[PDB]
Amino acid sequence: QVTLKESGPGILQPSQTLSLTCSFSGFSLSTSGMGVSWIRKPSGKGLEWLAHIFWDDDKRYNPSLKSRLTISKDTSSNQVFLMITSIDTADTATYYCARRTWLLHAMDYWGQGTSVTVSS
Amino acid sequence: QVTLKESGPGILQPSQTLSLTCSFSGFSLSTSGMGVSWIRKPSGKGLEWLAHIFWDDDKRYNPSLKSRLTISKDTSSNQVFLMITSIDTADTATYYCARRTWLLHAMDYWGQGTSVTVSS
Amino acid sequence: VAKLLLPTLSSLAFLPTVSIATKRRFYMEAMVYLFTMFFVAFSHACDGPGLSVLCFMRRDILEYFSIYGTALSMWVSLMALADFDEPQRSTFTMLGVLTIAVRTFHDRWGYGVYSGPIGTATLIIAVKWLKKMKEKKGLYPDKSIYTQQIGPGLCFGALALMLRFFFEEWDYTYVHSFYHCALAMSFVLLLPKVNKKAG
Amino acid sequence: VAKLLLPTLSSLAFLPTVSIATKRRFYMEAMVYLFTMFFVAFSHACDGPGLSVLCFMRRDILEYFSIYGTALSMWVSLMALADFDEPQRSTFTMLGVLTIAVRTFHDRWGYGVYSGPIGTATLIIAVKWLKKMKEKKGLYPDKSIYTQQIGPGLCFGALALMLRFFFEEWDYTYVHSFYHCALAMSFVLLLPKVNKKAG
Amino acid sequence: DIQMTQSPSSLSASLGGKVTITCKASQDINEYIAWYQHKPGKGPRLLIHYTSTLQPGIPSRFSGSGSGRDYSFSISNLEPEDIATYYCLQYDNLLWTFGGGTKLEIK
Amino acid sequence: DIQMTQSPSSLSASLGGKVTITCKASQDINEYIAWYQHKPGKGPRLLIHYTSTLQPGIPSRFSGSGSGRDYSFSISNLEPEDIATYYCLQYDNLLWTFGGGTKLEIK
Ligand SMILES: CC(C)CCC[C@@H](C)[C@H]1CC[C@H]2[C@@H]3CC=C4C[C@@H](O)CC[C@]4(C)[C@H]3CC[C@]12C
Ligand SMILES: CC(C)CCC[C@@H](C)[C@H]1CC[C@H]2[C@@H]3CC=C4C[C@@H](O)CC[C@]4(C)[C@H]3CC[C@]12C
Ligand SMILES: [Zn+2]
Ligand SMILES: [Zn+2]
Repeated sequence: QVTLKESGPGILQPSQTLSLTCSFSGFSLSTSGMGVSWIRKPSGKGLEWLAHIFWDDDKRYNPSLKSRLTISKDTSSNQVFLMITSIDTADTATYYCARRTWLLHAMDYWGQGTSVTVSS
Repeated sequence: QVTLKESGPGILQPSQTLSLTCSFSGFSLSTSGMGVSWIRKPSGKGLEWLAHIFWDDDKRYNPSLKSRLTISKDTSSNQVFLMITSIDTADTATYYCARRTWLLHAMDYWGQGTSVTVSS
Repeated sequence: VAKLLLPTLSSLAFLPTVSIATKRRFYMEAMVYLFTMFFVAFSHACDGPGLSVLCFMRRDILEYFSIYGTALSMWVSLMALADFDEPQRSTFTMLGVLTIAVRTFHDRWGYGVYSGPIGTATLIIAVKWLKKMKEKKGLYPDKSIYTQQIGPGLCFGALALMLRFFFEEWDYTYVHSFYHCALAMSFVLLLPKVNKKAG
Repeated sequence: VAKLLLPTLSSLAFLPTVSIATKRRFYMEAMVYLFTMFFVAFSHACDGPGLSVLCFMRRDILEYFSIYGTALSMWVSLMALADFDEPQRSTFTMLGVLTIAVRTFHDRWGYGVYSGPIGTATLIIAVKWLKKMKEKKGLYPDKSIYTQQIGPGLCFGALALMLRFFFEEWDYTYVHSFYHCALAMSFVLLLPKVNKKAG
Repeated sequence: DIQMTQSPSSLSASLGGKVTITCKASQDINEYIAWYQHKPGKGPRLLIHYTSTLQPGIPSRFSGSGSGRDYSFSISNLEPEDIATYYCLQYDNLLWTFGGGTKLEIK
Repeated sequence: DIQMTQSPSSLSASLGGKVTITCKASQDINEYIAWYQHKPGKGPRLLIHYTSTLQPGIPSRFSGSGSGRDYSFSISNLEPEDIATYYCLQYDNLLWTFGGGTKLEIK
């Protein structure tokens, strides 16, 4: 069966880097037409898309955060990493890793999500 | 030369009828394709169209005021009359009578306008 | 006697196509299908010896606009499937109209009279959908549209072509009548579910 | 010698029409004008004894698509002026295409081959503009559009028709060459200032 | 971006009942809308994609409709396992945008 | 109705200078836009109609342009007699709607 599982720091103070990790099984991201995507639910708010990374080493970012997001890969490990630079307390959210395919362009599996709380 | 000239009460208390009159010369409203129209500038505000009356005895009103406006004619007198029912202090405006044609559908002559002030 | 009537009556297989195209606001396609249905039907009526008295115009006209209408019906079915935006939509319509007219008028029985439109329209669709698949990073027309419209529509299309241009060597009366039904069904299936430029 | 070259060279009077139609995003009209320019030019080249060796297709084809292209050029000029919204825009285009095709193929030298399109398109324009004048309660196309486009465009149109179908009895070489220039200018003037459905 | 507008922010309904959620896009999304069911402490499930296609294994009460800029999603013969938050996804562009969500409640 | 949006509510300019007023319609008005000059204690004058056509007798500095939903009006070699309020009229429908106006001032 397909799985994704997120990992993170849980707590950081503002004005540093949030280094989120996603580990997956039942697929490989180097499989043709395969994609992994990041979504967050901010504290008491609706879902917000962050980043895409693809089989052909292509990437996209949300224009609202394109300046501070960075997404990277490790197929050897079956892993993807999202770096969010210059943390604000607005980044208080649950962060999800979700798998997209070639035949349906929307994501079809999500991870359980990792809660990240950021304040002094 | 074309002229239009407006007449009115100047002052009324609210919750009665404003009976505006327009008299004109240099044209007849029973001439083919000829029209007369009413516009008001409310107190410290931009222009607002009220009513049309036409050569073929056709009429239009502004949907915001269509319930309380009524427009009527007298070619014998070269005159048009606008009745505005149930006066509010929002009707504090200068009221203009303007002549529209068949070849240009916009109004080409205005009267000087009559100031109507309405309060207790 | 089947020889006269069956190819003439099977020509009315395009009347469901005209009806369905009209219902989905594809009025320009419905004109081309109705024009085709008329000239295909009257070409068969005029050829059948027992009702050849019926035809009010000469064989040369009915034969030409049977073939022209058929080839243009194939073009506007595939250009409706390509689903172009303006100003290309009308340009691609006019391209088929003018090139099918000159080709058919040069030789209505020559090579390229049906394979020219089908081959050119396939190449146009393939280039558009492959560009859109690189944009989408995924299968562009939904797997529903492939399995419900394109797959079945091209199956009835390929069946119609091999009925007319291979199996018709064995028999005419029944095989040509089945070609009308297969091509009418192909036009119905290849046509989208509503004209997005009119509704 | 003028007899051969002047009607062949005056056929390039439609090249400004193709250029101007392309510049205003009227691509479907620009196709019909270019197609017409080609078949009109090669019909005159193929007729002229001293360069009749040039033509690569038979007289019957060049003669047909000279006449068909001319009548369709008149139709798409007036349908561009009518300025229809979809789904009628493509329906009215297809109506001219199919009815001019059947009529010209029946008799390319018969009555109604040019007056059919011009008369039908005039009736369609007149009905649309009179409906719009009742809606506007005023002259619908602005007095600028009448004095700059419609008046001049129909003056060059009427001049072209009476050059070809009255004055051509007196002379061919110069009168027919003036007909090309008058009809090209008529198409330029009757065409709106930009395609509002593409820009 | 494209803004997705789920009309009920929250909706209360009886068990065995019927529920409809409506969504308006600020620009046409060419039927590339998908519907997700989300529960506290779990990852969202894909119910429906390309407006109407149910994901395999998804109970057939879930339906979706619309084409152009206006879409809708519905639950019929509502079970207590349907008490969840429902999100629409615009995925016409790779600039993905979700709706505000619809929190379903019992009555 | 159709909403007409004159961009400068007021504008200050030097005598002999050049001024441009811009207007956006909420829906296309098919070039049926007219521009009026209005002065305290006088009836408005029609300057320009159908986007660009100057009314006869109107000094030729006044120009107007646009087609679709965006129009503009300009004064060149500005005279002290141009110090007035300028209104655009939408007259595509007999439901007439004016812009908010543009009050021109000296500098
Ligand atoms: C969009 C346009 C191109 C639609 C297609 C038009 C079709 C009917 C025409 C245009 C030019 C035609 C070609 C012209 C001449 C020949 C020679 C013949 O021995 C084989 C077919 C072939 C090669 C034709 C195939 C059909 C063709 C491609
Ligand atoms: C939109 C369509 C109708 C465009 C016009 C098509 C033209 C080319 C055709 C369609 C039917 C044609 C008519 C058919 C037959 C004749 C008989 C002939 O003795 C006089 C002309 C006349 C009466 C034709 C005039 C031209 C005509 C109106
Ligand atoms: Zn047949
Ligand atoms: Zn010629």
